[PDB]
Amino acid sequence: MSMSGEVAKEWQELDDAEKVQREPLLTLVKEIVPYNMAHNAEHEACDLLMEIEQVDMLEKDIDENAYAKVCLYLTSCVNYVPEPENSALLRCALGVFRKFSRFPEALRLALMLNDMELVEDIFTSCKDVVVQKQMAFMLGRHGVFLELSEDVEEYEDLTEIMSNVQLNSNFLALARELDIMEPKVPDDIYKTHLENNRFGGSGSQVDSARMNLASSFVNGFVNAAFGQDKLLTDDGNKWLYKNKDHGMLSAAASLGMILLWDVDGGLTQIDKYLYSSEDYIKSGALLACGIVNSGVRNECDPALALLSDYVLHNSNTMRLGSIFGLGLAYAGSNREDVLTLLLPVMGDSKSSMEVAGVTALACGMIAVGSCNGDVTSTILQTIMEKSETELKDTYARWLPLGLGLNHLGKGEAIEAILAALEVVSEPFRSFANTLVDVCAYAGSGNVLKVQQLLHICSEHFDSKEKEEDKDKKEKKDKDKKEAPADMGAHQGVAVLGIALIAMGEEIGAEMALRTFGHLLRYGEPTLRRAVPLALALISVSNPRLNILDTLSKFSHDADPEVSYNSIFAMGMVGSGTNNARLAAMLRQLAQYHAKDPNNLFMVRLAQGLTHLGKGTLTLCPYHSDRQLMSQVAVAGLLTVLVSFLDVRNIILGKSHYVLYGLVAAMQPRMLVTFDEELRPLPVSVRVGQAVDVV
Amino acid sequence: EEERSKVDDLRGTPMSVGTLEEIIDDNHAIVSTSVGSEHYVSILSFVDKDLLEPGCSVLLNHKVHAVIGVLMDDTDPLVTVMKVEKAPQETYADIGGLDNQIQEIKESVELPLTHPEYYEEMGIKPPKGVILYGPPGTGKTLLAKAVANQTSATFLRVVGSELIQKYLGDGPKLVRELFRVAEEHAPSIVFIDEIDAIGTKRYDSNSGGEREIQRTMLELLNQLDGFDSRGDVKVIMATNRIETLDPALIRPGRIDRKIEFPLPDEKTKKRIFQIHTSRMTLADDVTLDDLIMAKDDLSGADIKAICTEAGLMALRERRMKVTNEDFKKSKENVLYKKQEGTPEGLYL
Repeated sequence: MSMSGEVAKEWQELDDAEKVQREPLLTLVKEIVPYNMAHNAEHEACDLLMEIEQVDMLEKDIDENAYAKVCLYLTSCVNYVPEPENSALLRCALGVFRKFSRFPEALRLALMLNDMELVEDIFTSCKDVVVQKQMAFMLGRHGVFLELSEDVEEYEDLTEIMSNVQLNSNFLALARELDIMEPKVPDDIYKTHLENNRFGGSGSQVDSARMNLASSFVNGFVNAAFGQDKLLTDDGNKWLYKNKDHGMLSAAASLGMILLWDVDGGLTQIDKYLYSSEDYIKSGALLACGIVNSGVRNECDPALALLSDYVLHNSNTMRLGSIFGLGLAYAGSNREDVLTLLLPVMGDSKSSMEVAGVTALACGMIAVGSCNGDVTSTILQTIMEKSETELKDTYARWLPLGLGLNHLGKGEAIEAILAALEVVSEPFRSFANTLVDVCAYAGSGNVLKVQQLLHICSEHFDSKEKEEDKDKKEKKDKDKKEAPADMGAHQGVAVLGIALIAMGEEIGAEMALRTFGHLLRYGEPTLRRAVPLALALISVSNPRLNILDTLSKFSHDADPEVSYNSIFAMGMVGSGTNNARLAAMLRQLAQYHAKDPNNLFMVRLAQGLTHLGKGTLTLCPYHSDRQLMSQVAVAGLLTVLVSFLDVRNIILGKSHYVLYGLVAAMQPRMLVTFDEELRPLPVSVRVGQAVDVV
Repeated sequence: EEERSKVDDLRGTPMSVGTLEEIIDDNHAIVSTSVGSEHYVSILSFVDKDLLEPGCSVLLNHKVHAVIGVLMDDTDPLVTVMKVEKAPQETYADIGGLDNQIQEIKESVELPLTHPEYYEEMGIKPPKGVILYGPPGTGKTLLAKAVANQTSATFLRVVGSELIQKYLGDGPKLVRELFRVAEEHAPSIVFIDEIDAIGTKRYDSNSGGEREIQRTMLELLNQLDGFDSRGDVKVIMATNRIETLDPALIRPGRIDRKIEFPLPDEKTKKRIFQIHTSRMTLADDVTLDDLIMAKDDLSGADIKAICTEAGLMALRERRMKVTNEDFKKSKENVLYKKQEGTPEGLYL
């Protein structure tokens, strides 16, 4: 029309086509071009607001995309009867894709405020009600794929349209960086469960069909995999040759090659330090001396025979780390020892953990992939023989570590037989017992387990165990964002808030510093004692700046509890990387006059923060640790705990053979560390040796 | 408990706060309210008298001009200038083409702080920092190399400082009173950029003066000497000429090195313009070839806004969208030339 080319700037040229529509359709674009093409004229981009409607209903494309770059608004709502809307749109969906990538082979567009903003503004009404399958699948643009999805459970989003490996590499990469902000990640094949053949088949076919360049992520996956469930399901999903892949599987040659590789990059001193302690015979502590020979040798029988022969004296709990070394020696590769490992169980009525409960833990913890499947049914049958003498308390802590670890989705349920002894009703001992008892049975994930177990256990309710019982539901769902919704209660027991933020959020970035810092300032007193406990998880990103800074003020406090939770918060997550601040802090710590093990728990645990499974040959010298343990042991004088500290720094120091690192780069979580480490907070007598197993 | 409720009425309510004069070994404390007052207070506890030091503010109860307890307030106008903060979102990787030049300054400042293991085992240890400068207008572009140091621990951005020329403090201790308060919060970095003390030809305006102002600038000269320079408190200076510092100042430090920012060439122009347009998406119709080719020896900032002056006039035509009408008007700015000029003029 002639009004569009008028020199007058008076509004408006928009919406004018709605009043008279079919009549202007008799004309063509031939009248529109002289106004927009000629410069120094009024209404240059203003005429495009009327033109966008003319080219939209005519199905012409790349013309509407160019004329709508100025609008950015009327593109959303434009002429409403949905029948012309959804018709021309599906024609525009197939007509814009054919106008792009026609070179062929990119160059890529060229996110942007032109192409991406236009397809997103219309995508609103698309994702609202009608049709389906917008240009995100047709165009294949990975930038619009971030805006393609809508809020939904991601468990059903694991599937995707199959394509060539070329575009699949960019699709999996840009989706991974999208899923790091999202609860579920493409790496969830570890946790999930699932357990269907899908992840096993799709995991083995990513390297298909090449069997040569596939050495990575396959041969390197099976040797770094501690559980047999990974090497089991993948065995049926591994199609190379026939049936003879069992050699590299089963963790026989797998664990055997990496152990010799650790001796290569090793090794640990054997004859010098240990036989010097043999001249000192058995220490009066009867605490950390058992786990010494466990990881070291491995495999040698003579040092194993001296262990088993000495622990027949039955004295106290000393048998703990030693009998754990009986199985661990032969089981370093395979199978092993699982036959004679369970013999002392029924051969020693326990009547407690320190007598016959040690060897009962051996087959469970040293299993590491068994099942197999005899060990599962054997452990469940072995615990049915000893019930009233176990009973509900002391040994019920370690037993779940032998099932949920290897198989989280195991069909065998050990909870029903272990919950019949709950009638003891003792609120005190059940705290540290029922904490990981119901938690470490299985990873759950069905959401039906928390509902069942709560109805049968509570009944009523325990008024105490229900605290940790709800923490199992929080630990059940992994980083599913439901935990911030479960903290609205905030009971006076306060054990819920600390366990909720740590485990409830697992992500690359911290993001929890707003919630973690809020609960300590708003919380009641004595809650700040248990606040640092969350530093063992979210601090795996940057352990340097965040850990030692905040823990510098809490480490110098005279209170034993907050000083015990300070060095522990650093703990293992702070021992992954060395530093000069951790070494310089060691001074004045051993010179303190404070009594109780908390004084030496600070210093001696930080002595192992210089490295984990590194040295000594190759690399860092052991003479530095020998001079530090000798000079500090001349005080008090005994105080038998001075013989506990010199053997403590060599537990992880002289064992080596395992580089962790993290464990692990695959982002799992060790259930033996988080279990035991919560017990030393109300330390009494034997809760210290339970942590000594690690 | 009842402690806070019982002792709240002893000091107040309308109490006054003075300044501690001196400390006597007899436990008598002499407090001076403004102005010209004394007193004797005997208190054997709550001190904390060592952290105080004289010349500090302490409480005075109404009855009778006595201190209930000492607190650490303010402290001084100089400590406030450190915040805030900086630590921006920019990183050393956001600039390019200086990677060969920046690896010397980046590794020197990263030798302390992070990676201390090889720093402490050495036990020599060049914590001297560097000195920055360059043409035509750069030397704050070398501060963009410190934007990664700004994100590292605590940073202080300083141009001409404050107390140097304007009004003097007491001795070099101003930087050293910053060092003792930093030692709890350490590490830290104190930048120095574009010193205007000797940069101005005619000071504003006529003062006390053409002679003595050089002697109060000489106070700055001895303040940086310095007595006694030990740790860091990193010192990185940026200014035209280094010759203002006497050779006696170089003996305590800093003797490490000084770097110059050369004129970025066509490879550096395109790289600096690329990273700025990397995170924030650019336009495809604008080619980077004709921009870097038409210019010779220009910074990364100058190549930026010559495309802005095209987008400047672009909105007068009322286009938010990318339009080819600006492509010629941007190519016209390439034909406009004028990007660089400098004498010359001669035929050599």
